[PDB]
Amino acid sequence: SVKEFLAKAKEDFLKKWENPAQNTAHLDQFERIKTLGTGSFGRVMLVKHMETGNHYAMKILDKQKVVKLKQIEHTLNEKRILQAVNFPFLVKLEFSFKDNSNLYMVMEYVPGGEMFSHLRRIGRFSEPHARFYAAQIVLTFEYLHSLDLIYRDLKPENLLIDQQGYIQVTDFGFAKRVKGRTWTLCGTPEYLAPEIILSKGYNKAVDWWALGVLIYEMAAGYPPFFADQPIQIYEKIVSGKVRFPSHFSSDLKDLLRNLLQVDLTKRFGNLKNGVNDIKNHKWFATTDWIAIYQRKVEAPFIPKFKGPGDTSNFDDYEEEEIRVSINEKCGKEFSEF
Amino acid sequence: TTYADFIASGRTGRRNAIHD
Ligand SMILES: Cc1cc(C(=O)OCc2cccnc2)n[nH]1
Repeated sequence: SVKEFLAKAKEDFLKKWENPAQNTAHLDQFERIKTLGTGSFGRVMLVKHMETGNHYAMKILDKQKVVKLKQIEHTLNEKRILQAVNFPFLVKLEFSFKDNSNLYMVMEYVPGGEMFSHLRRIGRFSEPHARFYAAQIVLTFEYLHSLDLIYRDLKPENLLIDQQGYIQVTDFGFAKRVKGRTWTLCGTPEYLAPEIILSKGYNKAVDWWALGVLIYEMAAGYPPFFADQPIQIYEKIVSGKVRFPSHFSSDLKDLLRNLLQVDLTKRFGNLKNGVNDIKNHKWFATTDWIAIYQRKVEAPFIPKFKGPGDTSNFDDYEEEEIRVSINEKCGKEFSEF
Repeated sequence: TTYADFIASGRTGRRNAIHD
């Protein structure tokens, strides 16, 4: 049963949430290989754990940069949530630690690269290809939302493809455990629900609107609302007038009209039947939900993998030396990390 | 076409998150 599987998942989560793991490794236990991605307050590097020979993706955050960007609380949420969750489609946090300068989150290495890279190169995915990925996100949000977690950063850039061709959700920087409504303006312009733009209090229905944006982007090759400037993207979103490519099936357009619904009393995922309104939709009629969860469905695309520690599915980034100050920075702010 | 308009836009690269 789904209700029973989720009940037990919540028990497992709560024990780790109330007693978080802390200081599980040290920088010196890892050989730094290559940068896999960069952001405003750090980078992600492919690393090799010497004691086991295992490869991992180490997220390095500069504490001083986190403080300047007012992302202290968001970073504590990310680590506390990640160490407590357990789901087939979530990138696993293996270790975490900090030093005088940085915070470190050592994740499982997902070699297939970002969905973003594959989507842009290929152009667009077929409806069955998009459906296979969308089903994984449906189950992930069903899991997260049951734990009172809002994800708030769904986009192809944050979705990694594993060796089996299945999705791994990364970037929990905006994830938050919240029972009521929340107000923080956060996310990515193209993916923001109108409630967020309009400075209203919002809830988990924003993740379902973001799913609508993702499915549209995967199947069309471009998002439903784009422009050169974020202000212009916000104007398009609040009108909520969406045009669909002529190649979109009738079932797809109907699912998207229900997900990209400006009216919260009408948005799929937000109704009395919750996620079931999505799982039971016509566009998902061929989806075997249990088989997706169990990873027994054959993936439409398998990434090329030349060997362990191969990075060819990731773009190249300029390397910067990791400097660890002789003085502790922002100790008080990150005490719980 | 919408595809040509997208490809010609400044938003085909990795999109940064917004906050505050
Ligand atoms: C965009 C992003 C990625 C991450 C991350 O931690 O991803 C881990 C990762 C990256 C590349 C390959 N495997 C895992 N956080 N934000």
